[PDB]
Amino acid sequence: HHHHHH
Amino acid sequence: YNFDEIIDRRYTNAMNVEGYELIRMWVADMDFGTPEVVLNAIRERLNKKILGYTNVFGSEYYEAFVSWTKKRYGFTFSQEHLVFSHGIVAGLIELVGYICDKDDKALIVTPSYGPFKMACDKNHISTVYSPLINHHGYYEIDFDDVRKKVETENIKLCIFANPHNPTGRVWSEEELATLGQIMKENDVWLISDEIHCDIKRSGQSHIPFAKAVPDYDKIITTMSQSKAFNIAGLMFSNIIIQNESLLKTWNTHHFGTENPLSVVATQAAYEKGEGWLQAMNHYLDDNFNYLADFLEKELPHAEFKIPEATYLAWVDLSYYIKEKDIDESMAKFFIKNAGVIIEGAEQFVHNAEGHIRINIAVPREVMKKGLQKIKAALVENLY
Amino acid sequence: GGFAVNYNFDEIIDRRYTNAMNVEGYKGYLFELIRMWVADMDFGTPEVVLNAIRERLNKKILGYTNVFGSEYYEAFVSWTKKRYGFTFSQEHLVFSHGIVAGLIELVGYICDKDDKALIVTPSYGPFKMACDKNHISTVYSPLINHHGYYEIDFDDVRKKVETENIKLCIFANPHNPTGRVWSEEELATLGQIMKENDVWLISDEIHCDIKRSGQSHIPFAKAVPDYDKIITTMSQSKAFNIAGLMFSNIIIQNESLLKTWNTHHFGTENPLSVVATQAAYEKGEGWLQAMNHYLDDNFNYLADFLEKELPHAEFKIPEATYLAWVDLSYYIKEKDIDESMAKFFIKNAGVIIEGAEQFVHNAEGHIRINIAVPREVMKKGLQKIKAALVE
Ligand SMILES: *Cc1c(COP(=O)(O)O)cnc(C)c1O
Ligand SMILES: *Cc1c(COP(=O)(O)O)cnc(C)c1O
Repeated sequence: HHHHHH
Repeated sequence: YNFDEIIDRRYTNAMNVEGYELIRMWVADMDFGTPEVVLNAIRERLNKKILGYTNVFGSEYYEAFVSWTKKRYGFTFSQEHLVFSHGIVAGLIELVGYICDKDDKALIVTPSYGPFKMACDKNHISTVYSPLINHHGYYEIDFDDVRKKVETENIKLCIFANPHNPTGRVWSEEELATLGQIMKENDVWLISDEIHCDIKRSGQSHIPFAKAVPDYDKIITTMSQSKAFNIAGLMFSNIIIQNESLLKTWNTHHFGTENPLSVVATQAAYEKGEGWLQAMNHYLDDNFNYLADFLEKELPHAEFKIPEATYLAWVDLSYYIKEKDIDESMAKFFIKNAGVIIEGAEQFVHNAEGHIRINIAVPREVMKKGLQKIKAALVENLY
Repeated sequence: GGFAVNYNFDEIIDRRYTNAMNVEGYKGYLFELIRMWVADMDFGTPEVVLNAIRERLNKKILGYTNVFGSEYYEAFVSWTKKRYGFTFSQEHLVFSHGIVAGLIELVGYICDKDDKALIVTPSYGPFKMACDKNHISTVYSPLINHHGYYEIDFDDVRKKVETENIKLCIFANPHNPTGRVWSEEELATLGQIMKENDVWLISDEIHCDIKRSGQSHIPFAKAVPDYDKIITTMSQSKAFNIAGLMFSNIIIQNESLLKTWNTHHFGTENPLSVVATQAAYEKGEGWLQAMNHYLDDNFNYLADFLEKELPHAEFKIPEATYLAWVDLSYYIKEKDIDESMAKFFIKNAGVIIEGAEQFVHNAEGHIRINIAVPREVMKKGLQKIKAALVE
């Protein structure tokens, strides 16, 4: 889960 | 330097490879090598054999960093104001908590880098969106919208990307001065995230927000070499806090120790990195020139403008989505139908419908293969 | 395993021009010098660890990294199983950028504004700092001391946990600065108090692989396996002299707290820190044993030197750590010193140690001496300490 994502 | 080199990224715990054969044009790190001047600075630090507790002592690091900002943008700042975080998002999460109370709001222009919002979410801070406007082809700030929201709502903080992700805008002095004036009149803090500031097209010049608006101490600047030198893994970022109270909170409440390999790598980039960086930017420019010609010829209904900064292409595929009534994520669509990983609109908060972001910090031959596959998937069963 | 190599812990390694806190930073932290203060080693980080970092650099790209797959977990859990009979599930393992950073976040998640934390004293100073940073009030339980052999005052702990609003206990196992390797019985006794009063326990086990020959480490969560409010923190930062790489293991067995952690620790690891730590777990056992043997000999020498040269000092060779805890009460009284002992030894002896001021409470008259240094360096420092104290 890349912290750039959501 | 050989930016064409294919560098194997398997078996490196890289998010870019493991986080989702496939062509990778998504997560914002490069497929280009971290330059040897940086890697060699790390290697000579290892030869001193001890990797103990470290902090930035003395003024050598400061001298290297401010020499870079002075030479490149004519921007200087005081050593007292320079503090460090473990990456820019870690910095933002901390700054937002210090600046904002629970009923304060933050303003972001949209579309936006997702973690601007996430940093507000984690501190239980509500975000207000001000959508950028697209009317000349390049994106622009809607100052009327910004003024309205700042005046009428309880906006404590604006988190701003200079240059912008994902649109690539390199804001002019006038754009910045105008926005700064709005923020100053309404006592709004501004965090200017300038991580893309050295990745830009030959004909563009970066102005730091704190250069454009030099007499407002609530402008906080964040800069790193993580994007420009492909050292995001080393998690070391600069934060320039000109406000004495916040600086004191940071110095008091901020628990901070540094990674010696991260510090030496970043320092080396500032001291010796300029030649490699200029060469990387020239190669990037050529990737963008190819991409612009390719979209014009092969995907004419796509809307695209070469971004002034970043290695990220923002492409409007609204036409193709509507003509095909594509009802899944465009990231899923391209993974299934093209074998290419991109970032879809879902990563950019708001004002992003129908867009993808393509990372073209990759060997040109990789980019071309990816673009061909994207095109084939979109024009399948279209006239 | 690395047992066949011949290591040289006598090697003098220059630490100037490395931004080392140990060399540059004593004034800010405490307030030609011989450095025996902050807990990093003067021994080199072992070549098996440094070579793992070099091999990662040869991969050319230092981008966004996380711990993917099972290989890291397998190496770590293989270590804890082999050495302490301690197993945990991969899902319970999360990561922090150093244990104190982890502690700061854990304290905030577990404690509400009105809740108190308990620490046994003397203590590692950042346990208290982590409560202060969260505006969490601390209650001290003074350890019982018999000539350098410290024990928990279980009646005091029970009384405090019962009559104060104690939500959390932060605990060093093995203990800094006293060096105690807690027995199963001691940990089980403390565990029963915590379970009976719904108190969380964070067990900081960063010293657990630095100990005298014949000592066995028992993880708190091994001693008390039934209770999911025991959190374990472990690292290779002390044992392998890689504190600057800021990578730590946190084992959270409580679902609610794990889910909370996982909402604020949105990954992002340092590839160099991860490969270095993994290399220690996979390949570092032989070097670590050699290191501990050399340390044991440093302690044997220090014990002899204090008995002969400073016979009014109280010192027991600790069961763990590379830290000597020395009671200098007699000499402090005689010489009538009323400045911090760290100031006194810098000014008078050119030696940097940690004084009572760094250990929160119940530390009067003590200093902590870091002896993870070449024997010859330790001998020099001790000579200067002695000269400053005697008549
Ligand atoms: C890529 C990017 C970052 C990177 O943040 P880290 O936390 O350092 O990974 C930060 N800000 C912006 C605007 C970006 O585009
Ligand atoms: C030295 C020490 C630490 C160091 O933790 P980091 O934050 O990883 O540097 C933690 N706990 C104890 C008990 C220590 O003695």
